[PDB]
Amino acid sequence: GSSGSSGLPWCCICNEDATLRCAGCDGDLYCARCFREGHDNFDLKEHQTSPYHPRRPCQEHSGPSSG
Ligand SMILES: [Zn+2]
Ligand SMILES: [Zn+2]
Repeated sequence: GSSGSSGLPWCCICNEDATLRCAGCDGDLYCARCFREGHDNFDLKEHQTSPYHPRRPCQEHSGPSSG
C-alpha cells in the first residue's frame, strides 16, 4: 500500500504526541502507548526506533505521573 498518510508530527495512531520514530515503518512517528501496544510483540527486533522530538505540539509541563 502507498496511497494514504504522509507523515504527521504526532503519533501516526492517535496523532496526539509522537515520542518515537520507527525506522522500519518508514520513520513512522509513534507514541509511548500505541507503540508499546503493538510494537512490543512483532519483529520489532529490527524496527529500530529513535527519540523523535516534534515542534512541542502537544507537549506537557509536569513530572512523572501514575494512574
Ligand atoms: Zn498513539
Ligand atoms: Zn514499525
